[PDB]
Amino acid sequence: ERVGEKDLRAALEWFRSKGYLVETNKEVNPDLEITGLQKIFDGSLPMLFNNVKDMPHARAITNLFGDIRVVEELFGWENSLDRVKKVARAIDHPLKPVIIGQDEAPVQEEVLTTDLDVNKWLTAIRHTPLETEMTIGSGISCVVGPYFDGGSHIGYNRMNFRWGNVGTFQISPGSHMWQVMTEHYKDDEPIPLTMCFGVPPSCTYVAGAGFDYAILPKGCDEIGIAGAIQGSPVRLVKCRTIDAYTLADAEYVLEGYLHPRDKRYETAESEAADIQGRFHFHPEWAGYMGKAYKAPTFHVTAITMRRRESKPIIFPLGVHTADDANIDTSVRESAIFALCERLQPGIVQNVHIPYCMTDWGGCIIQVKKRNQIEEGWQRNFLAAILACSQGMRLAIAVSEDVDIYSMDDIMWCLTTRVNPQTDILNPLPGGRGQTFMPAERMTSGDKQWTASNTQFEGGMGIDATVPYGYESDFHRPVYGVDLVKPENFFDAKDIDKMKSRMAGWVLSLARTGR
Amino acid sequence: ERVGEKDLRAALEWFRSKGYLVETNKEVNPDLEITGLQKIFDGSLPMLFNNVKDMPHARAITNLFGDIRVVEELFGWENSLDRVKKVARAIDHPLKPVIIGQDEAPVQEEVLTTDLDVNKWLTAIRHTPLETEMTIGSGISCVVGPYFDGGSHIGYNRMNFRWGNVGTFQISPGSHMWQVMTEHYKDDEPIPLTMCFGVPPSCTYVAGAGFDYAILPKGCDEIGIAGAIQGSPVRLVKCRTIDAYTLADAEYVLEGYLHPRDKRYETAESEAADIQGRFHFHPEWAGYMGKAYKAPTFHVTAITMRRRESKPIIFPLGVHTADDANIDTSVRESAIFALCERLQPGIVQNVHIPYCMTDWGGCIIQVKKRNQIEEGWQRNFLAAILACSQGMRLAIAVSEDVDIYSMDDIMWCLTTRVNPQTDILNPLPGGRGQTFMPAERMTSGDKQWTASNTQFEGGMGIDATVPYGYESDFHRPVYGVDLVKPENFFDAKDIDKMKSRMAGWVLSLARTGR
Ligand SMILES: CC(C)(COP(=O)(O)OP(=O)(O)OC[C@H]1O[C@@H](n2cnc3c(N)ncnc32)[C@H](O)[C@@H]1OP(=O)(O)O)[C@@H](O)C(=O)NCCC(=O)NCCSC(=O)c1ccccc1
Ligand SMILES: CC(C)(COP(=O)(O)OP(=O)(O)OC[C@H]1O[C@@H](n2cnc3c(N)ncnc32)[C@H](O)[C@@H]1OP(=O)(O)O)[C@@H](O)C(=O)NCCC(=O)NCCSC(=O)c1ccccc1
Ligand SMILES: [Ca+2]
Ligand SMILES: [Ca+2]
Ligand SMILES: [Fe+3]
Ligand SMILES: [Fe+3]
Ligand SMILES: [Fe+3]
Ligand SMILES: [Fe+3]
Ligand SMILES: [K+]
Ligand SMILES: [K+]
Repeated sequence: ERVGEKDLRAALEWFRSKGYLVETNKEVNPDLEITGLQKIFDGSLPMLFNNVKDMPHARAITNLFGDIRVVEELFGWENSLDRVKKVARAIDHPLKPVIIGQDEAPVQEEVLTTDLDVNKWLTAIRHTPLETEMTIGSGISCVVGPYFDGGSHIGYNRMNFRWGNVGTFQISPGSHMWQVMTEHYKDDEPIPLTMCFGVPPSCTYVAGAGFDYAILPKGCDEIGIAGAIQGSPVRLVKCRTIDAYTLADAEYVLEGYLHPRDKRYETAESEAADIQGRFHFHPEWAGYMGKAYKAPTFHVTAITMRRRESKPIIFPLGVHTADDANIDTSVRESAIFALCERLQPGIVQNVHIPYCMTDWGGCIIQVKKRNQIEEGWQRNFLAAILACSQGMRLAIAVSEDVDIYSMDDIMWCLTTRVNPQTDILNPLPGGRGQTFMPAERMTSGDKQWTASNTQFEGGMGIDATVPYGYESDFHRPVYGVDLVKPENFFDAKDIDKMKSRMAGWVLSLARTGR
Repeated sequence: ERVGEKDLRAALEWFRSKGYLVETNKEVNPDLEITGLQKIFDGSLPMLFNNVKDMPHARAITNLFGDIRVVEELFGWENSLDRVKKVARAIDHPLKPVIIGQDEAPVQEEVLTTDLDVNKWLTAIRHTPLETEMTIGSGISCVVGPYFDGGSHIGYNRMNFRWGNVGTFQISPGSHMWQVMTEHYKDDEPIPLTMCFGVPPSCTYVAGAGFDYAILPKGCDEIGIAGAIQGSPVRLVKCRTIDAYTLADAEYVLEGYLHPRDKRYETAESEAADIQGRFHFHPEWAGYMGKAYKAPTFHVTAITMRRRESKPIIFPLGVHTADDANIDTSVRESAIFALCERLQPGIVQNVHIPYCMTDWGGCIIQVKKRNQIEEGWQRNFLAAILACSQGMRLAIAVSEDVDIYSMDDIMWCLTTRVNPQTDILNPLPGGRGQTFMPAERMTSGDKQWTASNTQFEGGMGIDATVPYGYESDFHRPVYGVDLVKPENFFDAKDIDKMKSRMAGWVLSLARTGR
């Protein structure tokens, strides 16, 4: 039980071989140093901390998915478009996970069944100095089998263990865990599930997915999609205590039960005066400071991990980082692409969810109309995307002469290609939204800022595409950037001196010439 | 090659055993008698005509799917709700079709490779006296394999063979045949496909499906869904001439090639003066008289059929019949149910598309809100249904105290439960619609009434549901219809005399007491 063929340690070895690994040996605080160093180097190389404060048996990795280029190099993709198409193909073709014995799983070298103090072994962090609680935000849930209709689910859930071996368990309403909890709410037996830590990067990648249930409904095989992404099946193992399955190649696994009707407060102040949605609880995906709520409790029965002499790795990450944004929006991009290809194939060329929009709030699709009969399909695509995403606030459709990765080019399409009377779609006013957007706090009024009181404004679908047959009038003004060579006119020093000053939309426009 | 284990002949034997079969021996005209007798007995028992005018080798069945109760008795379903749930389960679990040899397929007893006059063997009908052409509207297309991404497609296409062995081939834009034609438009080799006639009733049932491609995308297995519906795999056989596969247990098969870039007019008058969308071409699904268009040509290379001494059965049906409505809207109902269950399970209770709405224009879903967090999901459902259906004009969401099969009860919900300022959704103005609705002719103007010139008004999503927490104010007024027995007060004669006068919404209200 010491090999994990494709896991976090092999990924660290590949990162060290490629030269992408930044590793230090100095003792780092989980309090306001890991997330601070992650935000200082946001969207960059992975950082490995060998020594963690008050965690003598644990290492810590961060910014693992921060640069999307090294992630695409890890999984063998050339660019983001190839990544989107390959992960859509992997969604439609899962690899069924294999079950190995309880003696070759590396996560079951040490099995703690007593003295269950989760905060002693797992590294809880604080993100900002405005917080009061150190929370565990590193684990993915793992529901395999009868509670997920014979499929499998992996996904992140934040936990605050402020009762020793009992901690809160934050569930987004509408998610797969919400659907499992809603089905088994009125039950006597609690839901058995495991929280896995230091998982293979494919499992992190698929655990980022969410609110894409027209493509990945309840009963799908998310671990199958992770196995299809890494190109080999993800190994499972039966738990020691509960009746479930874990990722065998993880670094830590918490086994236990979820009690849905046992709801407790996440912080001490919101418990002190009984108010959800007011007190600060570590910044959220929307790009604002989060709020503390009531949440069901996760009753840990066993802590299994690797050997503490091997120093198992945990992956703590801040929420408003490019790390967290890549983790969610990559597989959500390919799911949106899959839905638009299902509705009408051959029209959508590329789907991109930038860091700027949010995890669950926005997307940009790029359509190409081949004839007059395909005119109008972008409005079907925008309405279907906004309806099938639960609280996406802004979907933008652009034409094929646009750089989809530049927000300056998107703003140019918003300025020049949008009729404000006809091209703004508000499809579903009064539907379901995401309560973590404070624009829905503005609709709750003086009631409690919970999901029961918010009112969704309906989303915003912006059709910034060129009408068919008007491609000559909306033609983009390509210059002669390949008809002239600057090496004739200037030397190397003038050329790189002028090239060092360019940044952004000029860098996008100088490649394309438009 | 004389057994078809589950096919049209075995279904006729079961209908005769149950007493549902109405069979005559008098010679019926395909000109204005078959569709007339079908409309006289619309929504009733199957009619079998042994002698057809100028078709001495052919029998004709009609109103086969006219009564939905005998269809549910044929496939083993108790009511329509069980049918919707079972066909949704069959959609998510197809049975892979089997391939049998060319000598046990009953449709290949007689293989005609010369003298290909399709109108000599296949029965073309005229529906109304306003028409001029007798068209073939009995066959389903069958694309299996590489042209459908390794999946299979079955679906109806009307054909008018006015060049001997070359006929038009009407394709709805957006359909599976449209997607196949759009992918292989710019190709030199024509698309090989077979038109199958007198197919098993499961294949007719699944061939009715259309514009449900979030659930049944390109590359799905529609013959697999037919095999899952009948409970045994549908047998296939390799063609004699072209490189394709047919339904082995059919009665007639036309083998040939589809030429997409060879477009010809459907009638003689529209060919005479070059106008699509004006001249009458046999009433359509919208409930209006249809129009003649240009269409790609189907070049028949071989006619294979059963033995002419066995008198193979064809199934001609009028378009504005309950037959045709059941055929499309049954599997489309279960597809809409599957999509709403994928987005958020446990909320939608029942989906119904009545005969009154249309084939592709409307649907009624019935939701049940279990808590405050599920309030608003019906608007997501309405927007997703209207976006993922290509030109559904009217989707209505009602609560669970409504009889979904009574249009009077739906009109009552429209009167009493709709806020006209907030509960009318217009999600996708300017999207793709269905050109056969003349409300989109009103938007084409003085241009040609084609799909290239219509402008969709956006659909109409009506939220007629009760808001959560106001179930006491919107409570339906249940009387004491089971507290009193009429057999005490009156005799049998007064009771059935009073019961014979009740019809419609009073019949719905007297069962429920509301
Ligand atoms: C949505 C709740 C949980 C609603 O609680 P409250 O309003 O306080 O109301 P209650 O709790 O009292 O229950 C009401 C009554 O209804 C019933 N009932 C309830 N549930 C169910 C059920 N499932 N099934 C069936 N029934 C159910 C139940 O009977 C109950 O009555 P009882 O309890 O029997 O007396 C609220 O706590 C909240 O706002 N959570 C935060 C929402 C959120 O957005 N989290 C996002 C995290 S993602 C983010 O971190 C992230 C993303 C990406 C990257 C990074 C980060
Ligand atoms: C939609 C068309 C086919 C458009 O034709 P038109 O407007 O005359 O225009 P054109 O034909 O000239 O082509 C334009 C140019 O664009 C190109 N291009 C075209 N296509 C493609 C392609 N696929 N892929 C790629 N490219 C394509 C092509 O280059 C072409 O130029 P060329 O040809 O190279 O010079 C029209 O004929 C029509 O309205 N059909 C009826 C629509 C309908 O609703 N049928 C519903 C039946 S269901 C009902 O029966 C029913 C349902 C349920 C129960 C019962 C019953
Ligand atoms: Ca992204
Ligand atoms: Ca129906
Ligand atoms: Fe999941
Ligand atoms: Fe526009
Ligand atoms: Fe099909
Ligand atoms: Fe209402
Ligand atoms: K996920
Ligand atoms: K079909």
